[PDB]
Amino acid sequence: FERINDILEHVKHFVINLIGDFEVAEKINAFRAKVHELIERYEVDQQI
Amino acid sequence: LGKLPQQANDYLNSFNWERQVSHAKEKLTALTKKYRITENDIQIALDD
Repeated sequence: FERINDILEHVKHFVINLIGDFEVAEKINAFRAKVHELIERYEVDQQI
Repeated sequence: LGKLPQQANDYLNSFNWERQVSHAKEKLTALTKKYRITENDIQIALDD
């Protein structure tokens, strides 16, 4: 199964890289940024 | 009797919009840091 082991190692590398390429952390950071611009745009401070 | 209107005015003054927006800026700082996901930690866990 040594060939199987090497193939599994390569497949694990590919899966980890693919998941890393589509991690939600970047999406969440972008969403927090968007929230920042929305809050600054709609001017809660002036309202208070 | 006189202390009452003075007490109400002092209560209004102490907790004015200044403190409210100070706490709002604290919340926005939390958004800037605490609500962000460190993609670096994500990739470190993936590599581990």
